[PDB]
Amino acid sequence: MLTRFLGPRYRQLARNWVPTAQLWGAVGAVGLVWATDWRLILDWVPYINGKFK
Amino acid sequence: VSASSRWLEGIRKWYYNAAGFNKLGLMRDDTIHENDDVKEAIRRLPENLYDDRVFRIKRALDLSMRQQILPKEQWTKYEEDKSYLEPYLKEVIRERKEREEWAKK
Amino acid sequence: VAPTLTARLYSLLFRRTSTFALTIVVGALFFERAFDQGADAIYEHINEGKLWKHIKHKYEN
Amino acid sequence: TATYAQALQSVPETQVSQLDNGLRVASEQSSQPTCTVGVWIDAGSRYESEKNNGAGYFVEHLAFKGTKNRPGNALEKEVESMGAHLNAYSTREHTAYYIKALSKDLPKAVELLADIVQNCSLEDSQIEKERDVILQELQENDTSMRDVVFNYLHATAFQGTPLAQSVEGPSENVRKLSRADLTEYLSRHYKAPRMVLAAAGGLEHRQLLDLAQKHFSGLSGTYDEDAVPTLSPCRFTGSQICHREDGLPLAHVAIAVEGPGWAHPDNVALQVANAIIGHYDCTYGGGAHLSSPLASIAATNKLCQSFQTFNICYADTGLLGAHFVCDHMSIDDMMFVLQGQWMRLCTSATESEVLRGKNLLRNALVSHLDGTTPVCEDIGRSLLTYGRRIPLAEWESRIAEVDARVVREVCSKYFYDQCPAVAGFGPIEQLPDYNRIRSGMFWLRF
Amino acid sequence: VPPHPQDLEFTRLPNGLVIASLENYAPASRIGLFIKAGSRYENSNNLGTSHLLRLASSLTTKGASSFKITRGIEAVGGKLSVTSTRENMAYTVECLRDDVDILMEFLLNVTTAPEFRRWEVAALQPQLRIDKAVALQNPQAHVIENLHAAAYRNALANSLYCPDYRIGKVTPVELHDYVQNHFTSARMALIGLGVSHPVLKQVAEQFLNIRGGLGLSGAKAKYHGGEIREQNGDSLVHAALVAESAAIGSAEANAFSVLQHVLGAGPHVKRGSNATSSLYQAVAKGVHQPFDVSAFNASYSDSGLFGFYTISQAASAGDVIKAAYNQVKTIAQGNLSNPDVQAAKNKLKAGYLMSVESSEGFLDEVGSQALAAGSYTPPSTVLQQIDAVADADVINAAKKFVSGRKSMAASGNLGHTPFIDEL
Repeated sequence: MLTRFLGPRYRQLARNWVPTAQLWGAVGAVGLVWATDWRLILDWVPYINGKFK
Repeated sequence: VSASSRWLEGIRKWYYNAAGFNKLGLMRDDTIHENDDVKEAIRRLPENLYDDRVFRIKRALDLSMRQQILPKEQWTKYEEDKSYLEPYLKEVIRERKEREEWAKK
Repeated sequence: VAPTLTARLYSLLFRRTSTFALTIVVGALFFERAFDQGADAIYEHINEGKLWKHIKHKYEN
Repeated sequence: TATYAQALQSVPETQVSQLDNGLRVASEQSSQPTCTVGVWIDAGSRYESEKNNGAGYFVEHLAFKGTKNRPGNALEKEVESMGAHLNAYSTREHTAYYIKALSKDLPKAVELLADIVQNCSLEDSQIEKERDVILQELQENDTSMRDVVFNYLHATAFQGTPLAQSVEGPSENVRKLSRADLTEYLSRHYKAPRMVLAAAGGLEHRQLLDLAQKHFSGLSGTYDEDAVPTLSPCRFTGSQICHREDGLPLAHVAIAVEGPGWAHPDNVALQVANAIIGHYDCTYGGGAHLSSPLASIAATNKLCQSFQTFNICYADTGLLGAHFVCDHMSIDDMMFVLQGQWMRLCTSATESEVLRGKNLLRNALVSHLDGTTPVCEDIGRSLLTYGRRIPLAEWESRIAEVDARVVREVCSKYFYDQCPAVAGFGPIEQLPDYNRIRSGMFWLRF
Repeated sequence: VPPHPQDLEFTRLPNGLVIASLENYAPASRIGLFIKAGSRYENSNNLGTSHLLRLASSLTTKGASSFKITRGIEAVGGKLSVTSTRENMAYTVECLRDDVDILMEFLLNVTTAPEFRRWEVAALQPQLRIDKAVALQNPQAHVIENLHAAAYRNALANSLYCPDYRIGKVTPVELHDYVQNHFTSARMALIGLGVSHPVLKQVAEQFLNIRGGLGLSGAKAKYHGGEIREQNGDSLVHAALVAESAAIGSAEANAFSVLQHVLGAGPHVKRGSNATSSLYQAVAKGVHQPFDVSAFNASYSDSGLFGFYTISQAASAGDVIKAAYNQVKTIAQGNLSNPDVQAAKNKLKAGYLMSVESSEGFLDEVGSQALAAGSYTPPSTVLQQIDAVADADVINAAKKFVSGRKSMAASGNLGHTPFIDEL
């Protein structure tokens, strides 16, 4: 019965909020990465190679 | 019309009797769960029905409290069971659904 | 290259709260490293008593 | 049957013609037996000093009280006897004097306008009677909470600029302005290249021209040269003026960001967004079902008595925002909802509502241009601000081009994270603090 | 180079309905359904019914829910407004050409298929009190409502606003009854602007064939006379002095209209002395300071009220009223010029032509004419009718005012306001 949110306006709504939902996810990611010191993900970043090898 | 319809009708009558709201003088519509659509339909009821509905609920809550039940002759009989709320509820839903269609475009 | 400078920072990154956050988080990452090494080296210079001595004892393992 | 689009093309092109003066003479001929003639002048109060302020408002009062060819009350007698109507107005940027009369009477109407706009008799006894009249008007205007708040909003938004001034001036100026002051202001501003003779109705453009040469020849020709300044830009500030007065029963609040001036193409998208927010008043039928969410939430929850969005235009700046009237305990909710709508539009404006905005705007445009009077005014004002007359078909084209993306881009530019000018009057204890109004100008979701 | 115009097309259907349309090649369209259903058709048992009705134009109809009416009309940026007088109710609807069809439909639904649902009508009652409070902040509205209550014993006596005691008491059945018996073919007129005659005529033949209500223009207003006085303390006294004049459409009505301009209606100059206004100069001469005066002229289907209206400080009321009354007396005794009547004729003609300059003014004039006369009278002939008014006709109208039984309403601190007895 979630057919209430299915139409052109809602489709326009979703798009208007995508760059924002996408940028919020970049915030969440880097934020998770930097806070746990994600070895796997971090080692690829040019500077911040404070784990030598 | 025939054998089959009466059989579905008697199954419905059977559930009704088993459901047991009748035993507390309640009508089916007195047992409906109150969401917004319903809260509005109650609001839209005319004076008489509204008053009758409160007395029924009160009569039942009272019975339900002392865990008693009405004498058999005062149970509400199936299909003498006026669905007073239905037309109001239907229209309130119809109104909401139209709002909802407009909200999509 | 001065009036237009904080202007660009605002235009490209501070306007949206999206970027604003992304920038301080990207900004927290680099800063941590620069402040850590930068302050270690200041703690390093005013001393020279701890593991500068390491070169001796070890290596012979 | 013709279409809407086709009907826009049928509107007769406004005819523009220039005199050897600088006096532009423009007309839109229709078939009506009535008409409206007038003179629009690039004179307001944004042109005034400080000591001087109230000068034009003062001239407006004297304007219809006697000329050299028509003394004391003779003019009134002529206008009234032909059944005509003579009126006038003045804003911060424009002054107008117009006659609404029968079409045959066009010769006389232009002739009177000329006499009034040039050969004005600012007779000492009359200028002295007018000071008492104007002071009384100031006392009257004080009771209008709405007029007060818009003067406050101008005064705070445009702080040290000439635009912070009201049209009527401060009382000290009303009682001290001399005949010399008035004559000088007239000399400086009431000159040909800054005026436009406008007309609309049953007139042929040549008639208007003939009349313009006949009765206006004698201005700027042997004049102009040194002493003609331009207009300096007016810094918008962004602040707050709160006039607490618990004795009044409803609070008046007016909030606005800086808009761009008359010229800017983006006034169209702003007007569409404003239309989406719209207006409300306690006598509107349709409460809960109104399209505009502000209007709807205001009606059901009874958060106000009235509200109106606006987009005021001046040379290179303007005030864009809304004004509302409400009970002391509803100022906060009202602001929250107002601001909530601006941001929504800044970020998440949808297509359907934008078509409504465009549609409301097409109706407003055309509904307003109905009658010789609003059209004559439109011609005069346009030429002063646009240099052209912008035909309905072009306004349509500009409206048609607006889609949701434009709204959220154009609203963003003016509203998103900008400092408002706030003006409050009445029971305003609950008017939110400036920092909080400022923090409602951006959103942390976004 | 403007396009050569078009003539208005007019048609009476055999059921009495009138249809009038003009094709101005305008970007917008205007359709009005004019009905003889004003407050004069109310009676003692149902006062205020036409008020609530006027406020109920967007309640649900068969074919269109309230939500739809509101959203639907706003989606195309149009209007729906209802305007009432003691004689008519007019439902006007406005929008761009391309959208006439949907607006027409909502119009028909509001006027011919209202449902007046119990709960929606209950929710609307408080609006009468908000609506009435807003109108009543103009001192004029109380005055004119009491003027009418005082002058007539009947139908024209009714108010345009619901009596307080009825607010909350008007019923859905009373709205239904008011519509069924007044919103009928023989009491209706469909006027259009920016539409075509066939379309309006089709619409009228398909949807406006309703009949089974009452018949003519009244129970008949019985002019009675008398006075209503409302003590107030407003610093300013508002008073209206009037006598029975003539029904609209009659030649005598025009004489009264010319008299109105000889004496003085509104102003023509911003902040002017009002030199050509007989009443004004007459009061000014002996009264020094804040005041206003104007002739008043109301004309109805079977009656009329003519006289003057004054605004003045509480203590000058007597003087202002007496000066004004004496000024009319002066014209009734023959002291009226020829260039005066000429000036009045010019003021009246210029103003009428000005009144139909726009769509709103034109449409209302066509609609009212259709109801009152069942005709459409071109501006040329109206100008002609005005011209037929002689000086002696004006003198005679003045003389009718002076000797007719009076009616008066007044509000403010009435301590120096005279009683009719004393005029």
